[PDB]
Amino acid sequence: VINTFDGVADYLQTYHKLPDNYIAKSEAQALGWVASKGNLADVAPGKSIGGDIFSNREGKLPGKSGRTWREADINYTSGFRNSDRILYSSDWLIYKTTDHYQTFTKIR
Repeated sequence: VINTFDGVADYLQTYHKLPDNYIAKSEAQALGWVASKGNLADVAPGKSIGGDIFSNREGKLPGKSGRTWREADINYTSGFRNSDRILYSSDWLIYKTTDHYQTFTKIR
C-alpha cells in the first residue's frame, strides 16, 4: 500500500492517479462502511478513502477557473479516520494538511 505523504505525492505526478488502495466514500459506503463504527478495515481491507472532490469552501487553496481540488487520506491503517490528507488539483498542485483542512502547506 502507498499511503504516505511522499509516496502518494510521487505517485500522483508520475501517473496522474491515485494508487489502487484508494476508494471514494460513496464506494466505501456501498460496501457497508459506517463512519460511526470505524469499520472501514473490516469491509474493505487495505483500503483508504481517497479521490473525492474538495470544494475548498474557505478559499484556502489557490483557486483558478477550471481547477478542481481532490483529497485523499494519508497514513490510514484501520479504525476511525485520522486528520491527515493530501490535496491535489487537476493541474497537479500538491498540498498537505495534518489538522483536518485547518491549515495547508505545499509539498509538490
